[PDB]
Amino acid sequence: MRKVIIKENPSEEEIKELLDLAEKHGGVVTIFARCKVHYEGRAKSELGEGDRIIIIKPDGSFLIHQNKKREPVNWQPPGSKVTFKENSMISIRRRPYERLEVEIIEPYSLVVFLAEDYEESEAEMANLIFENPRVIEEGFKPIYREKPIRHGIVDVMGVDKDGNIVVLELKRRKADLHAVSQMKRYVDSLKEEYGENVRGILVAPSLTEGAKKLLEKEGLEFRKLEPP
Amino acid sequence: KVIIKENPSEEEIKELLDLAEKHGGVVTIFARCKVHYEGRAKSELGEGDRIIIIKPDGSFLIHQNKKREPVNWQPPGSKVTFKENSMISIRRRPYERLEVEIIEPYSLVVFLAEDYEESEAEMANLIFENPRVIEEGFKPIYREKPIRHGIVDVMGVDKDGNIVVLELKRRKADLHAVSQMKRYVDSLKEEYGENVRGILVAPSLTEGAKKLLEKEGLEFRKLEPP
Repeated sequence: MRKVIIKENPSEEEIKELLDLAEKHGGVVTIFARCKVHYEGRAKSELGEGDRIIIIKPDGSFLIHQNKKREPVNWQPPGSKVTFKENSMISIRRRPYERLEVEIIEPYSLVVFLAEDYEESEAEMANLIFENPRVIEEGFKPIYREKPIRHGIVDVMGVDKDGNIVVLELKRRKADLHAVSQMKRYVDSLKEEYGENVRGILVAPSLTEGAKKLLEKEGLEFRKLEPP
Repeated sequence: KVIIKENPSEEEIKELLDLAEKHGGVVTIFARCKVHYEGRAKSELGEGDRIIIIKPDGSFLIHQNKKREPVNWQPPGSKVTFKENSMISIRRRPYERLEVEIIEPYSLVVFLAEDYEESEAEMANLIFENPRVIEEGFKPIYREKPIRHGIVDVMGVDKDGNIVVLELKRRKADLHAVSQMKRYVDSLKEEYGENVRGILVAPSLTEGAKKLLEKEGLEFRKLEPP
C-alpha cells in the first residue's frame, strides 16, 4: 500500500473493503465500470448501460463521467453521503433530497488514490523593473506586462538599447529547468515573428545548475533579482 | 477494457497515450505533479496529488482531492502532447495552454470505453386519460411527485381511499424497478400508515421481479407504451 491501490476486477466483498479503506484513510475512489445511472432530485431520470468513470472524493464530491464531454454526466456536491449494496448511492438529504445511484453491471476496475490535500509576488518584481530598468540593463525599456503573444504570455516585454525585443520571465524562487523552457517558448514564438534579434532574460533570485546550463546552451540570459 | 501500469516511465506513457489515441480510449493519470495555465491570464499550482482525465474528443480535466469542479479543464477539440509534461493546447481562437508537469506518476489507466448512445410520460398520459387501465375507481393525482425519500412516477388514491404509488417502466421490469418502488412505498408507509399500495406498471417483468413483488405485497399491471 503506497498511494495507489488497484483491483483489476473487484467483487462486492472487494468494493466494500476498498470504499471503507478509502473512507478510513481519506482517499479518492475512481471506478471504471459498465453500469447504469439513476437520479432523483428535482426530477427523475436514468441513463442506460454504458462505460463510465466514477469519482468519489473524501468530502463527498461524487462525479460520473462518460467518455465524451468536459462536464460530468451527473454529479453531487461535497457533503453527500456514500452507500454500497451492489449499487453506489450518493444521497444529499441536505434540504433538497437528491439520490444519485450507480448500479454496477460490470466493474472493470477500482482505484483508491491516497492523495494529499493541496495547500494553496512577481508583480512586485515587475514594479521594480519598470521603476528602474537598470536592474536589468543600461537602457532597457520595459513596455508591457502580462503581454499576450502568439504562443503564450510574457511577464514583462520590452526593448533594449539596440532596439531588440527583450522578453523577461520573472520567477520569485530558484529558477528551474521548466522556467527556462517556458521562457524559451516565448522567445522562439517571437523569433518567428520579429526575426533572430529577440533576447530572453530570466529574472529570479537564483537558478538551478540545469537552468544555468540550458540557458547557456540556448542563447538566453539570467539576471539576479530579489522580490524586495 | 482497462489497461494499467502501476508505475509508468516516459517510454510507457507515450505508448499508452498513443494506445489510447489509436483505440479512442480515456486516459486517467494519478500523479504528483504541478499545473501551469496560460489563457486569458497566467497561473500555476504547486506540487500535489491530482487526477488527470483525457478524453478521446480532447476533453481534459484536472482534479485534486476536494471539490466537485476540476481545478483546471479544457474543452473538446483541444490537442494533446507529451514530453515529460502533458499539454493540452486550444489555439482555437483564443490561445490556451494547460500543462501537467509530471513529478511522480503513481499510475496511468487507459479505459477503452464505448460511446453512450441516448416514454413513461406517455404511459402516464394514458393512465390519467383512463385510470381504468390500472383499476376501477383509481384516481391518479400527481406526476413526478416528490416524496420523503424519492420521486414517484404517478401517485393517486384508489376506490377505498388508499394511497397508490405507480412505478412506470417501458421495458421488461427488473428487480431494480421493484426495489425502487418498494422504497417509495415504504417511505409513504412510514407516513400514512400501512394502507399504501405499490403497482408496478410495465409491458412485462422478470421472474425475479414477479417474485419480489409477491414476496413484498406489491402489485403488477400490464401496459404497453403507445
